[PDB]
Amino acid sequence: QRTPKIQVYSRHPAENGKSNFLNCYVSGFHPSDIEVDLLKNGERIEKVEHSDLSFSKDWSFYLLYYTEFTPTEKDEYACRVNHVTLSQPKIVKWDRDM
Amino acid sequence: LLLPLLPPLSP
Amino acid sequence: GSHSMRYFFTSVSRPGRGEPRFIAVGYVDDTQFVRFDSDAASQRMEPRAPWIEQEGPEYWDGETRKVKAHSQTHRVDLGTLRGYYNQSEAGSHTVQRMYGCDVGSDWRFLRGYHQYAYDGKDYIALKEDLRSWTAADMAAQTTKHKWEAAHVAEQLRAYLEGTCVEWLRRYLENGKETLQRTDAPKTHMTHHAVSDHEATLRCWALSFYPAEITLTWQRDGEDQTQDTELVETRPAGDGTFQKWAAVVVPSGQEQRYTCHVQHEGLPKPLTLRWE
Repeated sequence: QRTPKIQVYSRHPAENGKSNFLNCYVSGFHPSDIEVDLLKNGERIEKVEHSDLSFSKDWSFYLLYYTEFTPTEKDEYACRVNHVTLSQPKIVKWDRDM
Repeated sequence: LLLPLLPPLSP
Repeated sequence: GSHSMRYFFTSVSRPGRGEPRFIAVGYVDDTQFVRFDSDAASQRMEPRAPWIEQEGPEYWDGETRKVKAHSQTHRVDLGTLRGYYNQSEAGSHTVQRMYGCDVGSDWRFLRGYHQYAYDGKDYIALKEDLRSWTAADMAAQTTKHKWEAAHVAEQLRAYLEGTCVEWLRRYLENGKETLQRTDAPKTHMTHHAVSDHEATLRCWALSFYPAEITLTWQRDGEDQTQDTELVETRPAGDGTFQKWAAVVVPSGQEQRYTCHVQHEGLPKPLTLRWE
């Protein structure tokens, strides 16, 4: 019944060549079944972990999906989400300034 | 520490 | 300040095969410290903060036994609720439960609570007096009646005012180096031209704990609420939180605008200004 909200961001301010963590924070959704992938240059990243499912006072769920990565000038990243409330995957490109 | 017992809606 | 211990439970039925997926997480304030996931291999309550590993094997055995008992209660409740709402066996449904207790700054019981939801909607909740129930709908009137007759609130209140706060105080002490440390936000402003005549000022709050924070923009010392883009507070992934607030301003007028940061780790709010 409720669509996921997405924020895609780095744990630390991004500097090319310095290891970091790429985060996709998905929240406000219901029910809990959800598919979240992190993409590098359009391709799914394999070693992605997530937080343990919890929820907010309106009962909507939130999860953090995350992976280690070393940003570079040319590489692009994104977060891809599928949920029953979405007709096809929602994809948000990572912007180092947000 | 969890609640020792969690009653169901209806036993 | 006050502190809370809270447990969050989600169980989701699996109509095609098998029993519900059950996930339990425990928090002290904004710190997760235990979890149980019925899909994991261990079938144990597991630690997620270093200070809970100070507890010996008796704790993990006892919490595993109780958390499995909690899972079975949620499983049977999904069956009860399917009946109360006249729903078929073919659909997947969800129960969510949150209960916990707070201590005040005086380290005494402050409040306790126990809320329950079905399919993402309020179902029943314990009232502030810890002696009565609020039902959201007519199905929950049945539960209110049955839990009244079975004096469910009385055992719950005994835990909330007793064991719950005793173990919260235990955890706060054992984990004091983190649980009772405030991490004030590390704050900075960035400037991004969007044209020759306009720029975005973004006010950043990073690495803070707990998660409660207020970020606001002012122009000439009065609020600039309407024009602010404010993202929801988000986890860094290392146990701290992040937030930012941005405004678009005419180039050359940046000095009129101030960012104001309120956080319990700050003795006084911070004020940031682009020179």
